[PDB]
Amino acid sequence: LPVLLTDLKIQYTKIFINNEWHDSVSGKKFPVFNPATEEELCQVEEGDKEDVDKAVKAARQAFQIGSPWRTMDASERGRLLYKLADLIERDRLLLATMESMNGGKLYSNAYLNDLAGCIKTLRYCAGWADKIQGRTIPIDGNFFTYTRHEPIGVCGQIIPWNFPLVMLIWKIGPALSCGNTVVVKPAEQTPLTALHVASLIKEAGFPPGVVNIVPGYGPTAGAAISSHMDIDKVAFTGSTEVGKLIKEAAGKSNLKRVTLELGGKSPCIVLADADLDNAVEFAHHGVFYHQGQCCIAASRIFVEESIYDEFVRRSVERAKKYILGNPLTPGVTQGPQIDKEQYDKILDLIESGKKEGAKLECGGGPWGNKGYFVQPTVFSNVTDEMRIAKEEIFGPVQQIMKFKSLDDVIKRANNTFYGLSAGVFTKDIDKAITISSALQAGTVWVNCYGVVSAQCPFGGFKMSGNGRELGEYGFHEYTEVKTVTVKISQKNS
Amino acid sequence: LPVLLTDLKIQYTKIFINNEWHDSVSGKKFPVFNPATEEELCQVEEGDKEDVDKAVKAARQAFQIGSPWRTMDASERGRLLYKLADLIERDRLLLATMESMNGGKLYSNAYLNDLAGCIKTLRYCAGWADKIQGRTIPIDGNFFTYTRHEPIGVCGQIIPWNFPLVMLIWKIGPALSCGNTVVVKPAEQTPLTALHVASLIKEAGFPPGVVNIVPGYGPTAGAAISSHMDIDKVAFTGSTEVGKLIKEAAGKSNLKRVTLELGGKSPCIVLADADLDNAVEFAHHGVFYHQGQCCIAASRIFVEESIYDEFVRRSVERAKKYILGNPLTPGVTQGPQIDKEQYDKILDLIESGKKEGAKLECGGGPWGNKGYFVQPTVFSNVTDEMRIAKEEIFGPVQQIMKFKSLDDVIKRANNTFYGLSAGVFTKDIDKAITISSALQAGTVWVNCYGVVSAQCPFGGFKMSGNGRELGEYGFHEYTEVKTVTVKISQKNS
Amino acid sequence: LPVLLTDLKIQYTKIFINNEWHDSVSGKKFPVFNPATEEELCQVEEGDKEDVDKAVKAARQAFQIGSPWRTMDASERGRLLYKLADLIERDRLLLATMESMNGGKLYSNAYLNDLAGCIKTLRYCAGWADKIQGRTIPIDGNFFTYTRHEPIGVCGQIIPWNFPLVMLIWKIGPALSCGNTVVVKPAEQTPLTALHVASLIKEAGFPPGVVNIVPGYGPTAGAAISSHMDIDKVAFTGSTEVGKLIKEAAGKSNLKRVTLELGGKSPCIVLADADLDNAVEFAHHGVFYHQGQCCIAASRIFVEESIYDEFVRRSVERAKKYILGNPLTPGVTQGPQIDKEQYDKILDLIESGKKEGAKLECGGGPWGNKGYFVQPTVFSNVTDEMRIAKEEIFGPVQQIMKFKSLDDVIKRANNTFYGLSAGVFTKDIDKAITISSALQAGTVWVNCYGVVSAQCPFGGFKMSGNGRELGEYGFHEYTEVKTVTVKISQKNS
Amino acid sequence: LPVLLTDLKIQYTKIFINNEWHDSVSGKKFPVFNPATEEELCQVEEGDKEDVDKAVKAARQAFQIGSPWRTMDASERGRLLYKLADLIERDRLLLATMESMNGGKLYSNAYLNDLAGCIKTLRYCAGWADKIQGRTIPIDGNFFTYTRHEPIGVCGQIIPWNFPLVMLIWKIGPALSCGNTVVVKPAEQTPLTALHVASLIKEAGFPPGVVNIVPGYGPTAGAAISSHMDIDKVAFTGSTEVGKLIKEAAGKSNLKRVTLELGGKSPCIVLADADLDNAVEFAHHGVFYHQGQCCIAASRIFVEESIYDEFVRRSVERAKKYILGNPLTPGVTQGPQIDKEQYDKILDLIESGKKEGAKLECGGGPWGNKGYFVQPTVFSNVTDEMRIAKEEIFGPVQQIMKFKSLDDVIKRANNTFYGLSAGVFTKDIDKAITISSALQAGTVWVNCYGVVSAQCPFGGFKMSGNGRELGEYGFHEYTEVKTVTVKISQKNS
Ligand SMILES: NC(=O)C1=CN([C@@H]2O[C@H](COP(=O)(O)OP(=O)(O)OC[C@H]3O[C@@H](n4cnc5c(N)ncnc54)[C@H](O)[C@@H]3O)[C@@H](O)[C@H]2O)C=CC1
Ligand SMILES: [Cl-]
Ligand SMILES: [Cl-]
Ligand SMILES: [Cl-]
Ligand SMILES: [Cl-]
Ligand SMILES: [Cl-]
Ligand SMILES: [Cl-]
Ligand SMILES: [Cl-]
Ligand SMILES: [Cl-]
Ligand SMILES: [Cl-]
Ligand SMILES: [Cl-]
Ligand SMILES: [Cl-]
Ligand SMILES: [Cl-]
Ligand SMILES: [Yb+3]
Ligand SMILES: [Yb+3]
Ligand SMILES: [Yb+3]
Ligand SMILES: [Yb+3]
Ligand SMILES: [Yb+3]
Ligand SMILES: [Yb+3]
Ligand SMILES: [Yb+3]
Ligand SMILES: [Yb+3]
Repeated sequence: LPVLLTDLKIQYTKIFINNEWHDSVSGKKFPVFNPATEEELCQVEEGDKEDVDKAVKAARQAFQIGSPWRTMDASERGRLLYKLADLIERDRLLLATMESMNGGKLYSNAYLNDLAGCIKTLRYCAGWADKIQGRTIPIDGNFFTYTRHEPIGVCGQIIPWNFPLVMLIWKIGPALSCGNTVVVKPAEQTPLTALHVASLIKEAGFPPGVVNIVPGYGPTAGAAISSHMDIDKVAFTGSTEVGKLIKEAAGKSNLKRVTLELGGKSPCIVLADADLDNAVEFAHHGVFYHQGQCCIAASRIFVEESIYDEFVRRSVERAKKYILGNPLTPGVTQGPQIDKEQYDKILDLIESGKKEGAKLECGGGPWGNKGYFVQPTVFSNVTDEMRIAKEEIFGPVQQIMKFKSLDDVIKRANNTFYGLSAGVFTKDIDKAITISSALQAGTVWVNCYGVVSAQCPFGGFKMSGNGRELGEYGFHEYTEVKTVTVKISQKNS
Repeated sequence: LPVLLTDLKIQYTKIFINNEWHDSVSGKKFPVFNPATEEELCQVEEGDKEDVDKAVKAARQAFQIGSPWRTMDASERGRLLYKLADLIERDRLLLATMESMNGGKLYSNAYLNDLAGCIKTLRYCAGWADKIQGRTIPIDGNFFTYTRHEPIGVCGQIIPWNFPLVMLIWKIGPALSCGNTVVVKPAEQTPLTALHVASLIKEAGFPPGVVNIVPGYGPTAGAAISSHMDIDKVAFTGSTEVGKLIKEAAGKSNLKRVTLELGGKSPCIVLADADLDNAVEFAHHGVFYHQGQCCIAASRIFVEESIYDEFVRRSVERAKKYILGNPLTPGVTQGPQIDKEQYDKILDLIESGKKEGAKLECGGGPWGNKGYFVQPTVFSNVTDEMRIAKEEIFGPVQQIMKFKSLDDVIKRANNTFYGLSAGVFTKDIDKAITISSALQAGTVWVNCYGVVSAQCPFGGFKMSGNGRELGEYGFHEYTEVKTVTVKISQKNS
Repeated sequence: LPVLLTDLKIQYTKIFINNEWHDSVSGKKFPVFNPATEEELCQVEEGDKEDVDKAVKAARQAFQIGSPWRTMDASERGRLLYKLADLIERDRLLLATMESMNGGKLYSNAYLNDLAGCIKTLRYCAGWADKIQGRTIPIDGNFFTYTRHEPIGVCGQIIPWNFPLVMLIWKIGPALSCGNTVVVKPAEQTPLTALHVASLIKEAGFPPGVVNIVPGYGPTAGAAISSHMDIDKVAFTGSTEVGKLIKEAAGKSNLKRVTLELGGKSPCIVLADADLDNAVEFAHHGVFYHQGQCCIAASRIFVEESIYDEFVRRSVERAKKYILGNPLTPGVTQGPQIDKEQYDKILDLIESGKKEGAKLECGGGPWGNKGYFVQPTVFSNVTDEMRIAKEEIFGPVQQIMKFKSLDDVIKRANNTFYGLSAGVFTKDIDKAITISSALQAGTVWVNCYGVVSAQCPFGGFKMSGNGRELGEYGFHEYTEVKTVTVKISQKNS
Repeated sequence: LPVLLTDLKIQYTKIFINNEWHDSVSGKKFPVFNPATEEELCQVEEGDKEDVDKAVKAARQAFQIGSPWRTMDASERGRLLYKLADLIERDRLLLATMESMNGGKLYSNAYLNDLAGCIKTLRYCAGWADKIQGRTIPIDGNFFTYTRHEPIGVCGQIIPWNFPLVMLIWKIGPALSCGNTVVVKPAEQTPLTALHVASLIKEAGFPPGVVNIVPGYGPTAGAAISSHMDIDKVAFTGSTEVGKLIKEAAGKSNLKRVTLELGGKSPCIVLADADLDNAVEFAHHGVFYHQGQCCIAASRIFVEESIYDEFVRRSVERAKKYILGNPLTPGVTQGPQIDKEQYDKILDLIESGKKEGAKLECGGGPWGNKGYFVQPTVFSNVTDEMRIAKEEIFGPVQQIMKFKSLDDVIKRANNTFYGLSAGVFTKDIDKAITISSALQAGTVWVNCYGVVSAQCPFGGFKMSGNGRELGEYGFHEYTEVKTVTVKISQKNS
């Protein structure tokens, strides 16, 4: 675990359009905070509708037929992405430090997980660029028919604050590999890593207007994306509420394509035959990773009665071992929550747990004199009508529940409007296969949890989202299929 | 061209849920008319929110894990579809007559085109059922990862009145092949063929609740589909306005998946080197097929100056050869428009053409003492700001325009919020390829027009829709991808 | 289990070329026998080099550019195949009776398994015909590149006597769906079902010369196929020895494409945690199905020491329950071996088992006064250097072996030049996955055996064959890929 | 065009097995010559059967289950390949100089074409490694079925002398991306670039035994590959004669998988409407590139009568513009032929042209006092029974022929046992499509020639080879498909 051996200096704080830095049209700036100290870190230009319009015009122009982005070899798009990945690898110390400081993310995770996942995903995406293929099709009649899998066009991409760099790369990686141009709006909480990457996009050699980054607020810069008449597609990760607003604004404006990833209330089912220690460890890391601020948080754990008390006890001993503090100090193993809204929401939900009658096993309150810290918290004997069983908490708050009937527990796992992920822990082949098939979730892990790789499509069932990101599948949402059918005198198979 | 040698008797007029006929919960019925006579043909049960709720519960139940539709072999879903196609082939005379009478569709087309396309598309779809495959994926780490391409669930499908039977099959064919259950709402104008097919679904042996058909109105039965909390996906073909309402209602309710096909203002570009007679014929059939009531109507024809006057003259001579009347009488080559709304809209747009200064070459008014007939109408010297150049007419109304610059005419072809289809007529390889690539349209025909086959994906760019129907691609919109990732002790390539 | 209620009358006994019946050029005929009685059933025209040349010229002509087979819609090839499947379904009683009588195959299996598999496989293949697609490829430079997946051309197909009808359909199904023409040489032992199917090919409406069937001998009619200068591809199922001759003759002549399926010595590994009864049943049916005359015969069964004696005992009790006799009489559960060569080979191998020191548990000799019957035979304490552990017996002869080390038993399972299939019986997820990955075999069954479906590719590792048949994969071996690359003025993604 | 500014020093001259340098078991060495001077350049260790056995054992061991090559992430195989490409890019000057000196290849081509194609192809292949996916398959019955696309195993790869570096990378790139281990035998004429790349394989970090390189002779080291009992697959580019020997030896030994690329006699058809200058240029470069020593050499040019004399005249003026000499000196535009065998064969064929009555337009003899130089030579009025129209010359020798009937000229183009490539030059869409479909060739170029990219599959019809290399398709020949079918209690779609 190497570290930056010189204090981090923030440099890129402006709006990035056509590979140059622009001040906000209004001249307004907004503050950016560190969540562990509540101290301001810098001011960033505040983008709004007028700046979005500028980014969109640049993106549109970069996408015109005959332009350098449209006419370069697909293999050269791939090369640009590969080069960006090498540049990110060059600035890894810096970016991981910036991510940790701005995002409240543990430095060891920022460096070993986030940054590594950024680099690997870009390289994965680089590899697809010249391997996106259409078809030739044996249509009835004397015709030659082929399809092109073209890029869609200008894609607006609204990113959240929990994984600012991973999510930036998950969005722009596929979009760019397929040949699209993008207008990115980072989360207001966490604009900084995105703007450093924009400096690397320029340095890699991407043509101007291919990537534009407009820091700003949601109901301002985000709503101007979602309602824009010349944006062909919008991709969004974040809250359900906003997902609904995005889909509505899309329908009202120009029927732009929409893909969403919206969090979850993901269940694990631990059968009596499970390797218990393995199940406790993965369920634990499933819910507590990054202060609970993961979409796939393992936030309902159903354990068969006969091993339930052992499961609860082992889980509590594990939750009691954290050291809270500044995510930059080695040995610190739990950072702060991102901000006051999230902090309030977590405390309120913990309170509802106590009031509705859940059994509190540890934690249950705030921590420290500054920073948005919450004690890791475990509730046992949770039941299905409680707020902590139904609502995404997005904090370090584990719910543990009992079951004795397998048909019953699968219905309880499925009885939610969410559907992002689930975990099954069993040694039996048949149950692993039949349970995983019956679960209404986009990713199901068997005997593990939270395993996410560039090679696999990732996305929700139900209100956890639509579409898929990554894997071969993800690239489909970033193309528009055109059929060309040509009259010929006579066809031959 | 064989005919039904016994008068058509209407038999199925009720709501179809769980393979039985139901009266409307309200007890209300609505009338159904013949467009060529304006006479009522029968009354049909009027479905509303309460009946949609019943159809959805049946569909949901038919989709439960462990049910006959979920556990039967994929090859047996395929077999059911094949059998349905054979039954439709058995009742071809009847269905074509019913289609013609209710839909105002020329009998020869109903029999030779629609019914044939219904049968072929079903058989195409039957073939995919056991050929829908997921993947195994060489994920980083010691895991086994696979995907399932599962059915999505309960699909609501809202069909229009222009191609009632083709569009029913385009919707249910893929949906069923992939393993979904469906709630279909036929157009209020044209419920009858759908309900006859429901009798054939029962006779083929589909399990109850797999297909449910709820005739009724749009803002009642359609809005209850689009806003329903237990419908996983909605597919819709029809007007832009309603498309926007559907997408909005989806976002407000349960973030159901949405696919739309929304018509167009599709352009042809006729270059000076084109086979002129071939271009005139295909552009003509492109705009006048089924009384102009096609989504892909070739409604802006740009012709290079040097052949423009010849193109116009030949086009007018062709338009002057129709015989209007009842679509059942042989020799009749133009039927009525579907109803009064559409009829009024077409007359109004024709009037705007005259007023805005287009040159009228033939037609321009109504015809007959009954039926919603419009004379085939040709406008030359149309220019791009006129209503007849911008708005989908959906009537027999051809627009012909001039160009001399190729870069310019491609911008004019693209300068529309629509993007369903386009045609290019040239003998030159390079232009065919480069023009077809630059056109912002879902299907581009070269030296032909209106060629649509089950083997090709079909759908819009821009506001002409999202998603694709048919071909291999179409089946993708009817699956939900699940990733299953299993921990293993050691992987080996 | 319905039966033919009228004595079977043999009708088609000639060479089938250009959809007509031809006598041998030489005028020679050969006899065909029933294996259960050793009585002659009829004489069949004997095809040789001169008749193969005639069939090849017909096939070549049917494949010319501009011919009806090359220019018909792919969907219509599919329709012909579907129709053939319906005709086979019509003549099911007859064909199953013919298969049983000529092939020594139990009537219940012939009817319920073979004929059903013939019908299902044809229908599967019918479905692929218009779903074979090439690609469009984003090549470097200003080019348009696409591929066609064309048929290869004239395919020679040499079929064995164990599954005459299944294997005929496995060969012609894919070949025809892809658009090839074929010259089929059925086994000399079993020409009759093939020639009845040829009558159905004519009746279905296949153009002449698309399918040609040349009954005859191996070193005559088969060698003329394998060495022919105008046959593009040869597919073969049968002995290793002949496989080597085919591959050699291909290399010496015209470098025709070659695919082989060559039998095996397929192992099962039964772990201590296995459901024992399930493992005994499937291993039993694995080796004894169709008198042991299956390529995938489970001919080495390794069982963990701690359950080995129980496994052996249960296996012997199951083997002792057969009734030998004429495969047409209900209640008969073991038929004869196909002929004297096979009969001698099985007796000789049984003798070597006794002499080399294997423990004989039941059977071990011939049965009856006529027919090529062998008693079902079980050997325990078999060890790896014995002939019965190394050589494919192709008779009802089960070998059961002991193991205690899992690494060791996987090496023993793999230590063979064969590699067709294998079985693993365990309840543990990890072992199922890691064992199946380590086994050098084309199909691995987990907790079952002998499960073969049209949807799965099927074929050998190592000397068990090359290429794959069926599934999506199988269709690849029946196409030839052509790349077409077109210069254009400017490409755009 | 940069150059090596220091004399080339040859360093790697030994056999490469398990990432170390080995002397021949026999202690024998063979000489390596420069073709432009006929001077010896160095001695190289001579590998034979005994050294092949050593390389095969190393490859086999590197492929064992549990080894580092089998257990590393697919993405890390990809990373190794990417790193190798960067190392080759680092040593580009050196390798291009070495290629030119040893291979008689023009330095500008070696640097700008060969080395660039090596680098691009490796990077293309790097991208596929973690994108090779199997399937999940909806088999009939209650089973879970998936396929693995595993590597095949030990692949022997025999490379020719015309494109030593390109062909090395075309072989090892896909093989390695898919996870195979390889034993490479470079051409005796040109072992040197291969052994330098082996030093880069070691430096990149490939595990030992993954790549082994055994320089030596064909009937010794090559025949030991083709007949080896533990080599799973052999890939070969070279002469037809040897292709037949390889396929035969494969069949006699262990039925190893075989893929061949075997040269051609590729035709161009120039229609009267063609851009004539474009056709002359591309046909010219088609036949004369690399001294005619290309498999895809455009060695029969059929030109429509009405433009034939103009075509011939322009072609001759172009052929007259070369400067022969040492391929290292700038301004030199034609190098020597590779060696005496090839030199003799070319002179002999030129002589047969003169004797059989072809019209000689220029060249026709040797050149210089040292080096294997041949004058660029043009023959017009060639007719189809002449040796120069039938036999692959593999020298700078252009044949130009007349036609007036299009059906006739397509038969003449197809009337050959070769089938590698062809060219069509026309401005007409229909002819481009219908001619390209009727030509029996693996790649057909339209309005260009010799366009080969990593993204496209490449290979022969007929005796020009079997299988395909590169593109998505190429990777298929380097996997072995395994089906795993698992019994389950109940399946659900
Ligand atoms: N894409 C196409 O092929 C079609 C395009 N159109 C276009 O739209 C214009 C208007 O025609 P209309 O018949 O009014 O089409 P419409 O779009 O309103 O009717 C089509 C279908 O949508 C249903 N519908 C209507 N209102 C709805 C609502 N609020 N929620 C859910 N479903 C609803 C109708 O009941 C019918 O089943 C036409 O002149 C034509 O330009 C119309 C029909 C088909
Ligand atoms: Cl908000
Ligand atoms: Cl907010
Ligand atoms: Cl808010
Ligand atoms: Cl409406
Ligand atoms: Cl309305
Ligand atoms: Cl309305
Ligand atoms: Cl033999
Ligand atoms: Cl024999
Ligand atoms: Cl023999
Ligand atoms: Cl040789
Ligand atoms: Cl030689
Ligand atoms: Cl030689
Ligand atoms: Yb918010
Ligand atoms: Yb505070
Ligand atoms: Yb409407
Ligand atoms: Yb009226
Ligand atoms: Yb034999
Ligand atoms: Yb006997
Ligand atoms: Yb040679
Ligand atoms: Yb000399």
